[PDB]
Amino acid sequence: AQYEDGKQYTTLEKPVAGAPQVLEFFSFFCPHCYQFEEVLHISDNVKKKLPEGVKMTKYHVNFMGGDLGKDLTQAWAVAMALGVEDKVTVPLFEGVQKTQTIRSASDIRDVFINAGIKGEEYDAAWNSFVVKSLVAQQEKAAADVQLRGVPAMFVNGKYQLNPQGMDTSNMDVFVQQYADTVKYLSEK
Repeated sequence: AQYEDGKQYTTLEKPVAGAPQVLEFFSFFCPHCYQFEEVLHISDNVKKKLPEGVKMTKYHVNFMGGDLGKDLTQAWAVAMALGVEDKVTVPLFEGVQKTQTIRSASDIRDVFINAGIKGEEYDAAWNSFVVKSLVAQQEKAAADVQLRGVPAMFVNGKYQLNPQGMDTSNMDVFVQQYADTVKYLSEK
């Protein structure tokens, strides 16, 4: 066929019941994740092609960057809770990987402050049980698929994207193949 199991996607031997429809994992420490988000705009291009009534979920992971890595998972939980992902994703990626100015939880906090989130509001959220349950959700979803690398995308807890079997000579063409494949998997 044109979309072959084992080629552009793989099927989970241990399918995850009740998983989000489209689930992407990343780390702000992850170089290909920087590419995926900042240069290729994968998340965006997938969303624009998804069927109606199919929502997108994106979670941060702990297994890169040690202590600061975990802080970033909690920060991402704050971002989700306050709904400011689109305001902090770029400065967090650039702070970790471009300027290398994020070295502590306080430096992460600075990014939110600069993005216009009030200090008191950030701190309230950081310290909240709503954010603790969001952190748990992120950890659980990664554990459910025994996740060991990023970037990664799963569809309906049954299918995992396999971009390594795709031509990357043209960035635009790669992105749309990636997006078209998620849409195909979504309709399966």
